[PDB]
Amino acid sequence: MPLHHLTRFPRLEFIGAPTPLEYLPRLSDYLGREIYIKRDDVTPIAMGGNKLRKLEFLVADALREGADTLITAGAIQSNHVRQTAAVAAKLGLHCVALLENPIGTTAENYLTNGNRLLLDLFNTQIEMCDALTDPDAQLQTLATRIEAQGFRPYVIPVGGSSALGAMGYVESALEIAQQCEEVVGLSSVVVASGSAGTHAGLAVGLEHLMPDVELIGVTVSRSVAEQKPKVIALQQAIAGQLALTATADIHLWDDYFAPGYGVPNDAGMEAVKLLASLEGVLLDPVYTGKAMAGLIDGISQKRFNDDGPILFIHTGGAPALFAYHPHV
Amino acid sequence: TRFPRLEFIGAPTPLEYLPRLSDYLGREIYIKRDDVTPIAMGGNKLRKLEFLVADALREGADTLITAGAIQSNHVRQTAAVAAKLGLHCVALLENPIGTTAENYLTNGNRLLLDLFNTQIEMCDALTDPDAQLQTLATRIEAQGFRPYVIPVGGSSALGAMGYVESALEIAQQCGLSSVVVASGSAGTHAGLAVGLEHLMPDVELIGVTVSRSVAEQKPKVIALQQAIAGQLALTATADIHLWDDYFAPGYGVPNDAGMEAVKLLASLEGVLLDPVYTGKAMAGLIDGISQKRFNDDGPILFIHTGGAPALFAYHPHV
Ligand SMILES: [Cl-]
Repeated sequence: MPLHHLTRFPRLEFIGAPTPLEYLPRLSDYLGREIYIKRDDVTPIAMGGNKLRKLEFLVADALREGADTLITAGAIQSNHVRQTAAVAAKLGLHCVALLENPIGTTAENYLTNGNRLLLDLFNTQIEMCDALTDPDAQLQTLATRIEAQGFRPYVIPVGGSSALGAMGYVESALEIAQQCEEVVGLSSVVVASGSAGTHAGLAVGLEHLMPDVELIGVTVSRSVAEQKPKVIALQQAIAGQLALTATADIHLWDDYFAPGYGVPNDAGMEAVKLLASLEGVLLDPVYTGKAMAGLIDGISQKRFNDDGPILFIHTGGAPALFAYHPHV
Repeated sequence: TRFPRLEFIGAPTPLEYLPRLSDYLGREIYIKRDDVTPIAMGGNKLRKLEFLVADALREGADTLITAGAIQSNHVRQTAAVAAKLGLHCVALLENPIGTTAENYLTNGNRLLLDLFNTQIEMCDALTDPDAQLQTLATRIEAQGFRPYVIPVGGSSALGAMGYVESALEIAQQCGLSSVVVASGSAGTHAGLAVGLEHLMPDVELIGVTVSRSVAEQKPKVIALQQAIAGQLALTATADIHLWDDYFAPGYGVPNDAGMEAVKLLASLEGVLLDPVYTGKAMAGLIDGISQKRFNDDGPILFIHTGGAPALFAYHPHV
């Protein structure tokens, strides 16, 4: 009932059915606590991912605006850029990508394999830059040039994280609440917290459908201090677009991303190895592996509110496994 | 329905209209998205494993053994399933193409095998898969384990039941004139053969071969077709159609027509095919239009059997 204004936003149909919400009996056995998993990694478009949920709203907005070109930005190994390019091809829209090498690697699989390989399969126009120091400003300059060629560009921010994009995860929260109804009482939810639209959309939805559930974001690029205002700003903007208040505090753990965004760490790689070997589930070195490492240590250090069921949001990211191998 | 089966997929996989590709080819093309399954990046082999692994549990196995190329999709899917169910996995692998390219040897499906904690046994060649798997099962059994052997490509009568099931989904989900599928170890072809004869008999089913000529491959598809039919107490009289022009110079080697099929589907539809199987099968479908090989001019159904992780293994070359 309280999420009905969500209906007013046009959206494309990229996913179809709700994504699986599954129990992880072997991980749970190992961790000594019930772990469930929301499989947003399993979507029908170009190897899937959370970003596709945001693109349903973003691209429908682009179509409504008469745009014929999608322009966005990210790392060379961005999942968002890859999903945006797959969607662009499918719809006969052009796609322009402003890419950066965030970790300064020269490893060939990072530079040419994984998500970056797929971009060429999608005929993505690639614009390289030294660094995304000011993505909104750099994306505009790029739009101006694209426009001078006669294209009608729609600019999507980094990670698809705008209030509109984040509606996709307000929607995901609705699925989660329905799937858990009379099946399991969730105590905590864990998701990776990057550009912040996924966290923020979950925050609004869960506040209204599942107010007792504790939502934890595991940062993948930022400290709590840098990250929290970004999540909050989106949270509030989302709530307003829906004519809702959002009074929930935002929780973030920043202990699991060192040495930095896009750099693998030992605990993140152990997390990937653990989910693959115990559950046949594929995480990634950049996002989900670090988030899972966060979940695992949280159980270990008693960081959660209690001993009840945890839901891990699988946001995707697996194509990056191939780019990060063998190293850097 | 007599055969016990594990639920790895659940919902029917999507069946879609490809309007951009259709527009380009001047023909109606549909796709069966069996590449979209929830387990370890998906694929057709998963449909087979629903039956083979159910069979394995019934016999109280604790270890699954199968064989394939280093970049085998089946082995990767078997290993993920094994990991999920708490079974050991032993894989017999060969290098079918004599490559030393780092990505073929260590990336793609092969990388996933390590993540899934697969035990790896290398052999010069899978000249006698049935017998080599048998030897492996013995040495594994003599170590205190209880092995269950899964054939190459998961292709046996039991395995192929997975594709009688897909045929039902196709029937439910569908003026279809033709169906195109890659024909390798043959369980998929033969499973769709049985299911489609009994549900869509007017539909022409074409297997595009990926490893063999029509002469070498037809008996394999037939043997399996007849076996599947017997097990379901049916008779299958429909003949097997195969095109073998699209796989040169051999199994697991990409060709230009297949790679350009991957490019066309990526750029037109945002769909990802692979260099070994579906790309080649799609090139056959396209050339089937070019040379008017199909029975008529009506809608074509392409079966996306999967294979995409091999894109990362085959890049940049060899
Ligand atoms: Cl334990």
